[PDB]
Parts: sequence; structure tokens; C-alpha cells
Amino acid sequence: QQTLPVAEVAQNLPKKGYSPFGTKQSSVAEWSLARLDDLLNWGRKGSIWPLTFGLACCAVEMMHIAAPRYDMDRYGVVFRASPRQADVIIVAGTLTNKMAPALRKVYDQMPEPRWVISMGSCANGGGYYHYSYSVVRGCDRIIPVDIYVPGCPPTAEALMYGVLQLQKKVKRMKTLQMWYRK
Amino acid sequence: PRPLKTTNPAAMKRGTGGRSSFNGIVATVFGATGFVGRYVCNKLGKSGTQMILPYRGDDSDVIRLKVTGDLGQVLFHFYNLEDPASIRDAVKHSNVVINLVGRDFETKNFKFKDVHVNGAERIARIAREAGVERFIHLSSLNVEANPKDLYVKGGSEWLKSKYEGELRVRDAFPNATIIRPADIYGSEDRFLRYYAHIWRRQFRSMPLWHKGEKTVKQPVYVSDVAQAIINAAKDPDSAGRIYQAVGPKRYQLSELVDWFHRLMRKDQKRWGYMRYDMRWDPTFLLKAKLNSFICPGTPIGGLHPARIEREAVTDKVLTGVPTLEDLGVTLTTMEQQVPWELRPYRAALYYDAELGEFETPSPPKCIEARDELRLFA
Amino acid sequence: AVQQVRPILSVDREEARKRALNLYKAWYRQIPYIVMDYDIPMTVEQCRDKLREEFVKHRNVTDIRVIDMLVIKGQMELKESVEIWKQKGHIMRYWKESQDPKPTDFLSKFIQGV
Amino acid sequence: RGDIEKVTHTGQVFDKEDYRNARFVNAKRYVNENWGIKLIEEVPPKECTERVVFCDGGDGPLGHPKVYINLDKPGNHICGYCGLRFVKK
Amino acid sequence: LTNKPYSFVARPWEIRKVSSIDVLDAVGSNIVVSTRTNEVLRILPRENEDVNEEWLADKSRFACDGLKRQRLVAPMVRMPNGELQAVEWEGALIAVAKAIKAAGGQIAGISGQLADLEAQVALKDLLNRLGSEVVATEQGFIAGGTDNRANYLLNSTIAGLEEADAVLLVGTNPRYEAPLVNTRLRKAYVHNELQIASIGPKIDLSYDHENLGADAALVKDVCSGAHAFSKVLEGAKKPAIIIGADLLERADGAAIHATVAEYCKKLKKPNWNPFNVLQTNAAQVGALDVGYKAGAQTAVKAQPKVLFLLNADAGKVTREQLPKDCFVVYIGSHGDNGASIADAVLPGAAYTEKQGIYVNTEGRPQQTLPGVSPPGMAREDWKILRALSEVVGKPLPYDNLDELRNRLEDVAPHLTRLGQLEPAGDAGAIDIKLKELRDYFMTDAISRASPTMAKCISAVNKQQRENEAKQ
Ligand SMILES: NC(=O)C1=CN([C@@H]2O[C@H](COP(=O)(O)OP(=O)(O)OC[C@H]3O[C@@H](n4cnc5c(N)ncnc54)[C@H](OP(=O)(O)O)[C@@H]3O)[C@@H](O)[C@H]2O)C=CC1
Ligand code: SF4
Ligand SMILES: [Zn+2]
Repeated sequence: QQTLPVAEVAQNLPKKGYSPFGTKQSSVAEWSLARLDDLLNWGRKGSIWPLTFGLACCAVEMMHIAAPRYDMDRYGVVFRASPRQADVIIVAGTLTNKMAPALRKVYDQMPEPRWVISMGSCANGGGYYHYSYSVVRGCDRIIPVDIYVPGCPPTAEALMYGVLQLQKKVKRMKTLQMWYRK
Repeated sequence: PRPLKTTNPAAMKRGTGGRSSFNGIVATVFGATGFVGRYVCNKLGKSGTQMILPYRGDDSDVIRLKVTGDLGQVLFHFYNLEDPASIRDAVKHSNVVINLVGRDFETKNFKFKDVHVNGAERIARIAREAGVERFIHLSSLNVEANPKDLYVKGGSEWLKSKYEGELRVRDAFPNATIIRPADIYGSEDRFLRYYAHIWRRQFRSMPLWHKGEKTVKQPVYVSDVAQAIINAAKDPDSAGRIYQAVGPKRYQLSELVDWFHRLMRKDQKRWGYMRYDMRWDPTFLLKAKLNSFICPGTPIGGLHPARIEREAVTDKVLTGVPTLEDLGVTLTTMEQQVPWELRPYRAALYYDAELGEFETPSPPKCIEARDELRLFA
Repeated sequence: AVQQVRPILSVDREEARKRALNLYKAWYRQIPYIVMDYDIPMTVEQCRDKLREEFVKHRNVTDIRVIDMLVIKGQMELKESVEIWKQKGHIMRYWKESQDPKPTDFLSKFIQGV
Repeated sequence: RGDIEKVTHTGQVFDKEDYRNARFVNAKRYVNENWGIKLIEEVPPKECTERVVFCDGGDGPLGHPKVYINLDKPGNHICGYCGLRFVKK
Repeated sequence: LTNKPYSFVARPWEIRKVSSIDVLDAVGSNIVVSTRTNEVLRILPRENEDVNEEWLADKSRFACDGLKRQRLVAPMVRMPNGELQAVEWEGALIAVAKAIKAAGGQIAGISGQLADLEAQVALKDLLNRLGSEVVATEQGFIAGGTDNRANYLLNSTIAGLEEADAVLLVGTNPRYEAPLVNTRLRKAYVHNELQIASIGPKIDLSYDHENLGADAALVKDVCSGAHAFSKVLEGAKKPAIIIGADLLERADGAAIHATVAEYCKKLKKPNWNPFNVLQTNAAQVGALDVGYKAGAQTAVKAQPKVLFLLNADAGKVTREQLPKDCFVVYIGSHGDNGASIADAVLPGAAYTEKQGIYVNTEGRPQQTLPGVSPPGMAREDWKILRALSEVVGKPLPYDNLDELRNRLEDVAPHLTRLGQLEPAGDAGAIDIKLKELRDYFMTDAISRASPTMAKCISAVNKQQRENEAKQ
């Protein structure tokens, strides 16, 4: 595994910079799109609206992320009810067969760009009920998953770390910069 | 007796065929994000195939395919069509390569020369170097050495490139399979939507070339085409041959469009549907010309002069070239599928009709072989 | 080899035959509603065949109590389909569309493997 | 890269023609470098005088169960759990 | 004390137990093959008073390594240059089918050592559909012996021997040929006060026994009553005569089989059948019971243009003895000398991956069960022959095992009644192989491929080398 740089070696490395695309763009047009691409990502990154799914006993720890101790809202994360206004879905709990068509539909109704987070073992791979006769073995069978948060339930910080991974994943989208090459 | 390429047991067919099975096929679907790709990839995922899905754009578009397969059976690989070093990485372990790369229009970075003939050659040439056993390519059915225009002065460029791309493919990868579909449809398509879109109309109308009465088509359901691609992939007998992917019945373009607007409840009696002759109104050609210019990413409503020329040309299914029936596919008729395709495009869909308040539409009338002789004089 | 038992719904095969036909009525009446209220590819004629095809599955059944149970379960689905508690997916579950044909001939199975 | 062809301590590696290397084109194959078979071999044996000795993994309740070893034979004797070697001379 | 080859491989609770039978030896000892995640870990003895007795000879116990080496995985075909290449099934069966049509009826088959009854029957039917009738086995035997089922069985059941009182061993070292029988003789010797004698080379049986000498004429002497031991057999209340199946195969065998089979009728006592033939292959009894001819020379003498070696990995057949125009098709599990000559190798499944009927020496039909899936593209032995008829055009009457079993039910009704025996009533210089322990381990393809049995051979040789060195 790639280990972190030592202090002395890191003592020379240049400051990272904010944009993951750097300021090394050859042309003006490319550079403007790169900077303009950051503006989109800065927007979507800032305000990520979950859907308030809350299926099973991960759902309780999905409340304590909104509790004052950790305060999801500090990061611009605001819970919402309608899937139209919701941007992210946190599938937290055991997605049984009876639910499975309902999650698919609710996910479909969510407008793009939509990212899915899988909370806990139940939604990751079927978890403790993996072999049950009425459990979908992981929600990735039904909807694409963008971040997997392990745990049972994941700690509140663990989910917070998951959300920040989604911000970083959002931060590095190349929606515009890849249109130029296309 | 075809030699077995590798006897390593881990790389042999195993299991009942479900998602956890394995076909011994390691495919690489170039252009899996497109319309056809969604259906090819899913059919592969059912069998147990391991697929690499190269994608040029942002991962967001292709991430939805991860659901198609099973764990570790779907892998993405960013690549640039011009850079061969990128492509080699995605074809250095494959047994099958499928080339669904193409466009209905040109771009600022990719003219039809770069995509259909130069691009497809590069994928095929690199594949031969790596040692891919099988290869599959797509091309239009009406492909011709020099196709004459019918209504647009430059509407035949797309077919010209497709023909030329077909030859270079056979040049680089001599035992490549070629499947020649014609007017694929069935969802997220550009045939049943290109005729249901607002742009295509003129406030309620439908400018069709000759009212569509001199155009005959054999549309094929996309799933049947995808089944053909996979069946051709499982069989070595199908290598190095041309296949024509056409439906079971032939319809006049006027006959089809009437039937849609009956299914869509957009009948002339109430809705106000009516068919121009496209030659009479020059406003329509301006819309495409304006539409192509204005939109940077993709034409709206699939409307642009290149697409117009596709509509005008009547399908020319050659005699003696194998069809998907040779590959064992059982073609779905339009009557089976289309009435379910157009349910979300129906007009006055907010009604909550009582049972029987909308009468079932009459089916379309195919065109007999003899009638085509008379229809064309 | 006979035993005394408690009847389920009916006392005679003729009454059982009578109940089963009613279940065919109610389904055959209901197909036009199911097509409208479910976004599924199948048409009335196709479905009306599926009703015929499956009532034929239980062709050799003889015991009245077994026929009662089939009619109890058979009726339960109809109420769950007369209502739209069953979702779009469940209705099409009667066709097994996703599962592709498995050849039956020996030579094909052998080549395909177990 | 290098890691693909590296052979793990358990002795497994994908053949250069095996397709399963495809999974590593966009990821890495961590092969642990601290092979236990060599580190334990490095530690020298412990000379004893008594006829039987015990090893508990070295830290009592944090080690492994206490096992006794008999040193009558000439060859240095390995502990079942920790792998340490003992010898009487 | 614990199994060294099996060391640390798994734990009991993990194991899924699969009751089966052994085939490396003719005794047909019951077995419990321990399986975990599609692999045979070990083999254990299943209790069965009548046959197994909870014991188990080593060759059965340590054949589980042989099933993981030198195994055939894919169909292979001789290219025009001379090498073998792996090919798909559809290609292979079609390639073999060309030979069959071009052969034009001059077909022959040779059952092997590990062959299966159900696979053997398919091989017979397939060759009959083509009209051919040269269906033999590898072991030779007395001509005309298949007429009576008592002529090739332990008419005194395995359990029945432990009551024996006077036993005559003619050209048989049961300590190695079939140890589980010897374990019963020693039980009689300890408890029932058994008197034993031998005719053949001097050996050790793990108990005192007289050696009458290796001369051929001895057997006629004992039968004639003139010999001293002849008094012992005629006085005992449960005499028995055991003759090795190897000797019967010898040229003299027919006369020897006649005298003792004639002599037993004098010794025959109410509910006791003295005559006893000791078999060494699980395939042999089943083959003779179905209608096979005996001896691999029954196939060479036909000069066939196509030959089927069904698990026939003995070196009895050689590519020289075949006509220069021949097509050898080997259907087996382990690539061995049998495959080394073959022109088209079709992989089969070993006994742990195929449900098959075997007939042990005493006549008990018993059923294996598949504990492990066959590896690679291997398939069951009879499935191939059933499939091979399609590409030749004469489909067999059956397409499932139960359909195949009923075909056996028509040829021989007793073969269906598993775990049972039907008494067969009356029966109508000697040198031996397999006299040393060194020769005990390497006798079968599975055993010959075993890494463990290589260690045992080296270990026995190692001690002998050191022993003479010190002296
Ligand atoms: N009506 C039909 O569809 C018929 C089928 N065909 C041919 O079948 C093929 C696939 O059909 P269809 O799904 O409808 O086509 P689509 O336009 O729907 O999708 C084409 C795919 O190819 C990719 N693509 C296009 N240009 C490039 C490029 N320069 N570099 C890399 N990738 C590129 C696209 O990736 P991305 O979108 O991410 O940029 C996309 O995934 C087409 O080539 C078509 O010509 C021929 C006749 C009729
Ligand atoms: S993963 Fe654990 S905590 Fe989360 S819903 Fe399942 S059982 Fe409850
Ligand atoms: Zn220790």
C-alpha cells in the first residue's frame, strides 16, 4: 500500500492546490472549462441532500449524524423527503424483496446527477441476513452504488467519513472537461 | 476441431449459467454506454461473462452498468479513442471484442473519418496485435460503396464512412464478424423517439418524405440484435461472415407512423395529426440546420440533416446474406413490443380513462413482396 | 386406504369443480383491467392464454382438499391483483421472462454442461 | 507493473496469460513483504539445560497457551504455536 | 497418532460427509468421503459388518491424493503432426464419429480397472447398435466361465470366512491382493482355530500357515486326496478354497478351475459353498455379470479399426499390437499409459464424482455417490457414450440414470437390489504378482499418480537400503 510521504520528503512537496485538475491547462479554452468545471463541483459538493430513507437499524445512526454531536448540516447536508429534490440516497438497512421494487422506483425518480451511499452490512452485501429467503443480497444488485460504508451499524463518524468521500468524489467529476475532448 | 486456447481450469466454463457462472468469455464492449450497449451488456451479464467496459467520458454515465453483472465481473477502463496505449490496456486479456462505437452526427473533435473508419480500424488493428480470438462490428444495412443522396445534399456521409469502416475492419481483422442492423428500436432509441418528439412535428403535423409512402423499413427490436451479438460471440462458426439484422415484417414508413399515432392516442380526429410531404415545406429543413448548429452537445429531438437522410432511404435487405434466424434469434414483431414502448408517450395521459373509453388501435398492414414492386413501379 | 377428514371449503368434487370455474370467471373478467392498470408488455389475448396455460398445470389433481387449497391460493392472488398491491414486477413474474430457455435434448445439455 | 508478477508467500500467482490479471490493470496487488517463514527462521534457537522447557509466546496471558517441549532428541525443537526453536546442549 | 498427508487440511464441523464405496480394491469397502468446498479432503471407513468391518486398507485410504494429479480436464485429439491438442466437446465427438463411420463395424471395446457398471453397459449397448460384439475386459479369465455366476465370486461371503476352519490359498497373497479379506482370515485364525495352507511362492500372511509348495501338480494332489492336508479339508466343518483371480487368467487356469470346482462339491456342506474366487478389480465382476467377454486379447484378435479404452490404464494393450490403421479412443479420468497411446482422449469423472454401481468380489452391488463436481470439462463416463451415439446416429434407449438403471434391471434383476447378495449355489509352477509391500501401493492409475504413495515407496526402499548398509 502506498504509504504517506515522510516529513522531510513532504517538506519539499508543493502546496497541493484546491482544484484536482491543477492549473496546467495548455489553452485558454481548456483552462476556462477546468475552472468552470470546479464551479459546478463546488456547487454540487457543497449541498448534498439525502432522501431520508431510513429502512432499518442503520437508520437510527443515520439520525445521529444529524444530531448536534456531528451535525451533518455543517457540511451543507440537509435531509429532504421528496425524491425529486433529493440528490443523494443513503440506503441504510436490509433491502428485502418486498422493498426492492420500491427502492428502484424511488431511485429512478431521483433526478441526475444522483449518487447512492450504502450504509452498513445489510445494504452492502446482505449483511447478517445474507442467506435469508427474502433478502436482496446487497443493494448494488438493484441500484448502482457510489460509496460503501461498512459497519453494523456504521459509527456516526464512520458515516461522516463516508459522506466526505462522496464530496471528494463529487469534487473530481470531469463533466465539462470531458465534453471538450468529446 | 478448434484448438482450446488455454487449458487453465480457472478459465473454463463453470456453473448453471446464472450470474455466478462463467462463460469463459472475457469481453470488451467499446461503446457500452450507448443505446445498444445497455442491452448487450445486460445480456452478457446474465450468462456470467466477465466484461471490460471502456468509457471515454466521466464515470457517472457508465457507473449504471455495474448493476448488470456480478461482483468482479464488470470493470471500467478510461480510454481515449485516439491513444492506442489506452486501448491496448483494455484488450490485452480479452477473448472477444465488440465495437459499438459510432455516431449519428459529426463533432468538433471527431469527424466520421475519425470514428467510423479510422477509429474502428484502430480498435481492430490493436485487437489483432493482442491476440483476441473473436471480433464483432456493426454497420448499416443499406451500406453501399457510394450511396446517392435522396433529399439532403450531404446526407450520405454517414453511410459512406460506415461502408469504408466495414472494409478496413475486414482488412485488419480478417475473421471479424459483421452484423448489419437496420433501424434499431426499443427504448432510449432514436427511431420511436425521433418520431414522437416535439421537434419532429410542426405544431401537430408530420413532414414525411413523399408522405413516407415510398420508404419501406424492417425495424428490429434492440434486444433481438443484442441476442444476435452474443450468440455470434459464443459460436466460432459465425466468424468472418456478414449478418443482416432485420425484423420479420416490412412496413411502409407512412404505415408505421400512422400506427404509432394511433397507439399514442394522437389520432387526427381529436388530436389533429396530419402528414405533409416533406418536399413541400422548406421550414422543416431549416429546423434541422438551425438545430444542428445551435446545440453544442447533441441535437435536440435527435433532429439533424444526417438523421433525415436515414429516414428517406428504404431498407434494402440483400438476398443470400445470412440473417439472425441463422444465429437462432427469434425475432420479436413490432406489434408485440411497440405498444408498450409508447405507453409513456401517450397523449392525454392524465385522463384516468374508464375501461373501453379508448379503443384498441388497428394494427399496421405490412407490405407484400409483390406490392413493393408495384409501389416502386 | 381411506381416512375421515375435515373438509376445507367443499364437500364434493362437483362443488370443487364449481368453485374452480368461478375462479376462472373472475380472472377472465379481470384481464382487461390488469392490462390497463399495469405498465407491462403483455396484451389481453396473451394473458388470457396464460390463464388457460396454468389452470392446465394442475390437470391431474384429484384430491378435493388439494383442489380447495389451490382455489384458496388462486383466489388470494386475484384479490391482490384486483387490487394493485401486486406491483408491475410481480404480475410479469407469471411469465419468467428473464429466464431464457434451457435446451432439453441430451446433446445440447451435454455440450452446455450440467 | 512489478506487483502483478510478484509471487506471494503462500505461493500463488496468476499466470502471465491468465485473464484474471485483468482485475489489476486499474488497481494494485499488495503482496506482503514480511514473510513469516523467513522472520521466524532468522531468530536463533534458545540453548537450554533442563530436559523440558515451556514456551507461552513470551508474554503470558497475551501469548499463546503454555506448551511444554521435550529436548531429548538432538535436533532443535520447534514450538507448535509461535515457531520458536529450542535446543539442549 | 494422526494422518500425515491430511495434516491440518480442515476441521470436522466444516466437513460434509458423503457415504460412498471404494473401488481401488475388489472388496468394495464402504466409505465416507469427507468433502468441503468441492474437494475430497480424506477418506474414512464407514461401518458395515458384512463387508467393511470398520477397517480400511491403505490403498483405499490414501488414494485421495491421486484424484488431484495427472487428471484429464479437456477433450484431446491427435493432430496430423502427432501431438495432442485440447478441443471442444462438439469437435471431439464429431472427430471420433468420423472414425466410427469409416471403421465400418470393426469396433472393439476394452473395459478397464476402475470402470463403472453403468458406463460399461453403455459401452456394450453403443457397440451393439453398431453391430459389433467384441466387448471384453482387461483381465483374462477361464473361457466359458461367465455361464455360472458362482464361477467368479467369493461364494463364501466375506463375513462367512471368519467362521472358516480349513482354508487353502492357491496362488493368492490376500494380505496384499485384498487385505480386508486377510483381516477376516486372521480373525478366524485367532478365534476359530483356523488351519491354513498355500500353493505358490513362499509369503508371509501375518500368521502361521503351511506352504505345500509352488508346483502346479499340487492342486491335483490335494484334490486327489493323497496329500496330507487333503485330510484336513475333508474333516473340517467349514472348509473353503480360495484361488487368486490371477491364476485363473493363466493358461492352465481352466484345468485348475475344474479340479477345485469339482473338489468343492465333495466338501460342500449344508448352507456353505467352499469354492471361492478372489477378484482384484471392481470392474471385473460387473463386466462378466453384464455379458462381457474376458481378456484383452479378445479385442486384439479382432484387429479393429477403432478401439475404446474405457478407463483401461493397464499396460496390457500396446500401440504395436494394434493394426497400423486404428483409432484408439480413451475414456478415462487420469492421463496415463492408457492415454499415452490414445488418438482421441475424452475426459471422464473419477469415482468420487460419478454415481455408479460397482459389484464387489462377493457379488454385492453397491452405489457410489458424487461428493465432488468433476473438474474442467470432464463429464461422467456413460454421458459421453450416450452423447457419442447421437453424433453417430443411433440414440440409446435411455437419457437419464434411472432410465439406464432399468436397462440393468432387465439384463440382471439382482443388480438393482443394492446392498444385498443372491447365493449362486454350485460352481461348475504357480507364480503371483503383488507379493511385496513395495508392489502394493502402485497398482492403479489413481494410486500411481498419488504423491503420498510415492513417499511410501521411497520410505520402504529407504529402510531396506539402510538396513543392508549397517550389516
Ligand atoms: N438505429 C441504430 O442504432 C443502428 C445501429 N448502428 C450502429 O450501432 C452502433 C451502436 O448503436 P447506438 O447505441 O445506437 O449508438 P449511440 O450513439 O447510442 O452510442 C454510441 C457509443 O459509442 C461511443 N462513441 C461515439 N463516438 C465515440 C468516440 N469518438 N470515441 C469513443 N466513443 C464514442 C459513445 O460513447 P459516449 O456516449 O459516452 O460519448 C457511445 O457509447 C452505432 O455505431 C451505430 O452506427 C448502425 C445502423 C442502425
Ligand atoms: S447493517 Fe447492522 S445496523 Fe445496519 S440495518 Fe443491518 S443489522 Fe442493523
Ligand atoms: Zn510458543
